Amino acid sequence: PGIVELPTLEDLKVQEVKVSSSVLKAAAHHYGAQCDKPNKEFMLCRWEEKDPRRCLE
Amino acid sequence: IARTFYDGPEKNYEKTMAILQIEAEKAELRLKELEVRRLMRARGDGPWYQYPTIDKALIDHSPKTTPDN
Ligand SMILES: CCCCCCCCCCCCCCCCC[C@@H](O)O[C@H](CO[C@H](O)CCCCCCCCCCCCCCC)COP(=O)(O)OCC[N+](C)(C)C
Repeated sequence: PGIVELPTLEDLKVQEVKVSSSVLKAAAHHYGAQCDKPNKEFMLCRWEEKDPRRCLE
Repeated sequence: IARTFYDGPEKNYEKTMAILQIEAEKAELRLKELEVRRLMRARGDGPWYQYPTIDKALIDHSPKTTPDN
């Protein structure tokens, strides 16, 4: 039935947000106010493509 | 007796012709209907023997709290 295409491990590397859930929650409102545009772009890509491999960037 | 109680042979002759035509057409139609029934039940591509499938109008085409449905 064909093979499954998967990204390489090197393609999956990115600088990580390594703050705990309390830190994220304390800044959640301002974070959603400031970083809205890239997050909305990512969510639109995610819900339109229906494939996690097409919204890595 | 012939003049009072009976008709000429042509009436019975041509009535027989009409009856034979009707009966032969009915026999051909019966055979054709049997063949059509067989083909329609075998293939399912005609008006007959149409069995219900799920209505596609029942599907919800909305975002589903998860991008991948
Ligand atoms: C005269 C002496 C020498 C010759 C004797 C010959 C004997 C013949 C008499 C006996 C009667 C024969 C039997 C009758 C069968 C005929 C029935 C039917 O097939 O005929 C119909 C004809 O109907 C007649 O009305 C038949 C009447 C006969 C009924 C007999 C009744 C006798 C009862 C006795 C009663 C006496 C007194 C009683 C006291 C209480 C046809 O209808 P129709 O749709 O047009 O056909 C089209 C053909 N055309 C175009 C030529 C006209």
